Amino acid sequence: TEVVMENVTAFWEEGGTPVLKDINFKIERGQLLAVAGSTGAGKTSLLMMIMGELEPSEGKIKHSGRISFCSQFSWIMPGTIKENIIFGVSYDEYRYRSVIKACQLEEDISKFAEKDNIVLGEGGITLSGGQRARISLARAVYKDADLYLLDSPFGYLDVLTEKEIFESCVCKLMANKTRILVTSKMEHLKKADKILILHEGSSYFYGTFSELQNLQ
Ligand SMILES: Nc1ncnc2c1ncn2[C@@H]1O[C@H](COP(=O)(O)OP(=O)(O)OP(=O)(O)O)[C@@H](O)[C@H]1O
Ligand SMILES: [Mg+2]
Repeated sequence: TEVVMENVTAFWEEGGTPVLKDINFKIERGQLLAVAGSTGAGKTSLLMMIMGELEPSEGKIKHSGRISFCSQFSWIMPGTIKENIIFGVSYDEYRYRSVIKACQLEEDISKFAEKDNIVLGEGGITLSGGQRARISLARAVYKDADLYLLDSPFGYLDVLTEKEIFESCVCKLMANKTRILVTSKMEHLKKADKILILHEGSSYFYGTFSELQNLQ
């Protein structure tokens, strides 16, 4: 699917300050939009609008079909690591294994005696912050959808691991998928088809990394 926002303004609380102000962008089918900005700038709120949780007061929004959402807060439910990634979707060995590999979870899983059947969220193993984040990412990426909304999914990862998973998962495995990635890392912005930088709800910059470079 493509995604369009045109002159979008929105409020979480009627009669308050707007959380998003005159936002404009367009993603073609299969492109990657990177959304940057400081804390509170409105990045997650932008994703909430696409998911229908926040309604616009002005402007137009276009997008169509199933959404897969990866929250910036990683989470696990009681069940195996395989169950947490599949999370109710039909199982396919090749699809599952390719997601695991792209999220670098094969190394972790290979070290468990129960492999993919290690049980999480029941007081047995307590996973690291980075393991929980990669599992949450793998869960969102395994789901088949027309639009993937990945809200700062690389929590607790070191910068090289983050870079490698951005490349293996977001850029290679998901190459033909329409993606919105909330991220502030320079290499991610460099590889994105478009970049949207938010500041206090407003569009600080919108365009390509090359266009931002030319302003220097
Ligand atoms: N469900 C919500 N209901 C009411 N207000 C919200 C809600 N979600 C976010 N807000 C408020 O919207 C404003 C923008 O917050 P938002 O979560 O979109 O920023 P963010 O860019 O995602 O920040 P961060 O980088 O820390 O995740 C904040 O003032 C926040 O308190
Ligand atoms: Mg957020």
